[PDB]
Amino acid sequence: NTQQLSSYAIVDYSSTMRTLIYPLGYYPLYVATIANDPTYRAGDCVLANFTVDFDSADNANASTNGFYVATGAASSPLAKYDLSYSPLDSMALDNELLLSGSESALLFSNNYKRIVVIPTFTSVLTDQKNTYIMSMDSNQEPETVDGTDRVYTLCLRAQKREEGKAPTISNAMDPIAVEGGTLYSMLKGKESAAGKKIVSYRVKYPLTFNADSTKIATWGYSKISQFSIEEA
Ligand SMILES: [Cl-]
Repeated sequence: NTQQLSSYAIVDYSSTMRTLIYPLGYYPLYVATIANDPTYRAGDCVLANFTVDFDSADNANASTNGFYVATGAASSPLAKYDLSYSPLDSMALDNELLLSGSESALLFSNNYKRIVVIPTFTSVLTDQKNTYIMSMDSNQEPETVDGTDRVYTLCLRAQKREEGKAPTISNAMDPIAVEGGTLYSMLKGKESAAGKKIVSYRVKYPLTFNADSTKIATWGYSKISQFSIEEA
């Protein structure tokens, strides 16, 4: 009868100050346990697991309420980063790490926008901690990528902050949240002026170093991610 989903989501207030979760690809949800949990605050991103009972008395007026009542739980909030408009060169950062993936999506809520990005690593140690820099060149002209026109490129780089310990974890993922509000406003302005209804972007990341690890030699790229810039 009921089916569980897991989706990244933003915690936020509705227009009447109810705490809801706004999952990527789903409707807004009221989860009473999350709304009363001091681990969270509006603007946080989480991985939520939830179930909606479409036949409940609480969901009889969901259309007028503007949310579904759901049960579930969520992860700890994702680490938060700014989106930097200071592009970097190929020189390696201190304690820089190579990545093996960086899929992402722009999430929307009532009051916030966040890019959720999932940097992946060939290997990490248990309890390793990283910090990140998401940057881009605001003067860049978008380009055609694999048949998609006007694709913008963001860059994700990582630095090791804590070494961690054995055992080694392969193909480790470290979901993070990046501020998306000013990126959205800027790309909406550029792409609406170009007569477009969407924005297309990808995330590049370091794939290999040069021989002495002083520079990035090659880069990897995420799949293209898109979001609408049409509003009500
Ligand atoms: Cl967690």
